[PDB]
Amino acid sequence: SVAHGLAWSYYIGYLRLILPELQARIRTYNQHYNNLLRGAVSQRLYILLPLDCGVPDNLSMADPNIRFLDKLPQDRVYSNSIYELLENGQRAGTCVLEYATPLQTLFAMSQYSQAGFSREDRLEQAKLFCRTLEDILADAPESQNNCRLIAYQEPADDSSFSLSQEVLRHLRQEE
Amino acid sequence: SVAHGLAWSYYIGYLRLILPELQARIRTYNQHYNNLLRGAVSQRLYILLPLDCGVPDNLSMADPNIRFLDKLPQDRVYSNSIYELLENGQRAGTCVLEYATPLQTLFAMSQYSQAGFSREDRLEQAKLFCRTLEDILADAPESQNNCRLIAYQEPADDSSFSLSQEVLRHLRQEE
Ligand SMILES: Nc1nc2c(ncn2[C@@H]2O[C@@H]3COP(=O)(O)O[C@H]4[C@@H](O)[C@H](n5cnc6c(=O)[nH]c(N)nc65)O[C@@H]4COP(=O)(O)O[C@H]3[C@H]2O)c(=O)[nH]1
Ligand SMILES: [Ca+2]
Repeated sequence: SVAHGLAWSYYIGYLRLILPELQARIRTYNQHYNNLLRGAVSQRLYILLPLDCGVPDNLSMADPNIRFLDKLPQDRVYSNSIYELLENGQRAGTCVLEYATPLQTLFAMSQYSQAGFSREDRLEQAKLFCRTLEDILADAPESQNNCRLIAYQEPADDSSFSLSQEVLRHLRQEE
Repeated sequence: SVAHGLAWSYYIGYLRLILPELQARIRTYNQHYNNLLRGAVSQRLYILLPLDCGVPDNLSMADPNIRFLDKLPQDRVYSNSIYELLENGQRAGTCVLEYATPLQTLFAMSQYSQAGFSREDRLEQAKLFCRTLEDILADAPESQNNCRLIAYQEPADDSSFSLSQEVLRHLRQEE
């Protein structure tokens, strides 16, 4: 199962490096980067995990209610982005949000003939990736409390699905 | 097992992106420095796969007979390095050389208590990583032709080990 290595390297090579400093980066941003009406950025890295492995280049193109706000300021450099979440036209939250990049590997594999990797195989591995990553984070209490995995399967009636709503459900659980 | 996910992401997320442009970058370098260089930088990416997963801070300290020459010049930027290989005190080869980065993941896991990942596990996974990567490369002859895997273990009897000789043995099968 490719998901095992994908989850482990995502943790070892990214999450365990970025998460320990995230709380401070967000606090600093909230306290030091002045824009009159900007809302407080929520703590935690919110990670989108579509089980279909469909990762857009433009996160806001997946949902007009997810609006880019700013880059989270920074020994290496990590690009993280802050977004406002809208609900019925109003600002309902502000958070640090991104797709789980290893899902792009699963998607690319499914499009690569020689991989012998079907859409069915991909869905199995996407589920396994989420499970494996959850188990890793459960054993790392610090990293666990600094991120939230948002795993979802999209309904056939896409008019009944809102990516912003999915993020808001998780964000509001912390409140 | 983590090995095959590590191999697939290394291919999908790095090798398949860098390899198609490598020959042109090396050719350009060879043209630019044709007056200085007595013998041309070899084509192909030579990837070091120490099965002990020991990836030192830089090639340089692994072998006095491997010496840094220059960065290979030139969306996503890639850092690759050119080294000279010495034999009998003379420059015997010049090539683009680098450790397989996913071996770092395996090393880190073995040092991470919660992974339950022993030295025995690590070695087995390193071997599986190499086998899987070789198999992936064999189905992408284009990529296969553009790189060479150099897998090795250091002697158990603690006789001397020459990394340069490993690389030269491979480099000389092309010529
Ligand atoms: N959102 C986010 N995600 C990140 C970041 N850094 C790493 N990741 C995610 O974590 C995966 C594993 O990173 P890795 O352990 O460094 O494992 C890497 C590394 O071993 C190797 N690799 C990637 N880029 C390079 C490179 O420029 N040079 C070399 N030598 N190896 C590379 O291939 C493996 C897989 O690369 P990826 O497919 O990109 O897969 C990445 C990617 O999905 C980040 O700054 N932000
Ligand atoms: Ca639909």
